[PDB]
Amino acid sequence: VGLDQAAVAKGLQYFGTATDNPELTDIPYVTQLNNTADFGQITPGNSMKWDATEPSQGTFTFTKGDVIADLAEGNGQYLRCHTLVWYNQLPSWVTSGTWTNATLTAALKNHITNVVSHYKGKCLHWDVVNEALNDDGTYRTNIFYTTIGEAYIPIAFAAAAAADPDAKLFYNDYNLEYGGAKAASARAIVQLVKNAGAKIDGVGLQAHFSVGTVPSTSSLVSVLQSFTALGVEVAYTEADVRILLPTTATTLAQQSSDFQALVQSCVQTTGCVGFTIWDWTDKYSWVPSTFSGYGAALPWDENLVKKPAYNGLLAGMGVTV
Ligand SMILES: *[C@@H]1O[C@H](CO)[C@@H](O)[C@H](O)[C@H]1NC(C)=O
Ligand SMILES: *[C@@H]1O[C@H](CO)[C@@H](O)[C@H](O)[C@H]1NC(C)=O
Ligand SMILES: [K+]
Ligand SMILES: [K+]
Repeated sequence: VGLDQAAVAKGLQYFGTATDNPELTDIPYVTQLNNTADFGQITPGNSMKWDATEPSQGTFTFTKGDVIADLAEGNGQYLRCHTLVWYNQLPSWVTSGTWTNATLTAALKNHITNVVSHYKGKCLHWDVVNEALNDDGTYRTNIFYTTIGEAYIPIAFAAAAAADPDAKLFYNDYNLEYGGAKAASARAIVQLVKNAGAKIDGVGLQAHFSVGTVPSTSSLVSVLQSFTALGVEVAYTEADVRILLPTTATTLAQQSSDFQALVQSCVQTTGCVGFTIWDWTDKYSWVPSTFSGYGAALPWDENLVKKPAYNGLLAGMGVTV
């Protein structure tokens, strides 16, 4: 039994993975990325972001995004399209522009209409707005927030809904799994979009963790239910469990338990629709280039060989290992 087979047997829509264009020349890697027993869903890690899709104002480039979309379509995998609005990976014409509310609003809507229209009908989900919150649940400053104010959030959701009524529109963020101030502010963003009369269908919980900081399965279920209570779906969108190198048998076992708890929380929760890992092999993980001294965060090692966490994920989906 593979991870996606295990997931669908427990009522999830998918088990899936992010990938990135540079990795697709690695044939042993793509062979496993194309293994639909394990991966029912793909996220483009970078090539649908604003710097990749609109590198100058009004000029759209989809070649690299379409490689990932076409690979998912070729495999019959779902696509999570990622991400329209975010402080990071913006081109300089957005960050350095001389904007007014009106002109940046128009440029925002035009970006979203062009990208969402291009992929219309291809995207199970869109991450429409990514990481709009500071750690304390205030709004993260970015040029949209300083120019348009918090209205940029419902504006973005309304523009995506108009261009592709069939895509489920997500708000995506990290550290919501702890509850507290940041999760409360994520629920406030859901209510802001509903108050504005705009569509929002989901909250994405990225599930970037350091090993040993994942709470109990029941704690996670409670937090997921705090979002499904609002009438949105949830999903774990970018899961990884980073270890301060070097690894030991103890931290590999804790990593397995941590992944196991995360996927079982999704299995238990009505309205948690799926689970995505942020790539699948340590060879291509973002973690070392982001979290200094950390690594080995994923269920396959840098030689594409299963780690204990692969069986932890299966155990969290009720499979006898
Ligand atoms: C992976 O699947 C895609 C989509 O069907 C296909 O284009 C590609 O050739 C496959 N690659 C390998 C190594 O199987
Ligand atoms: C920008 O315009 C929208 C639409 O009127 C409005 O909701 C929002 O509050 C404005 N923001 C600022 C900072 O003026
Ligand atoms: K579920
Ligand atoms: K990568």
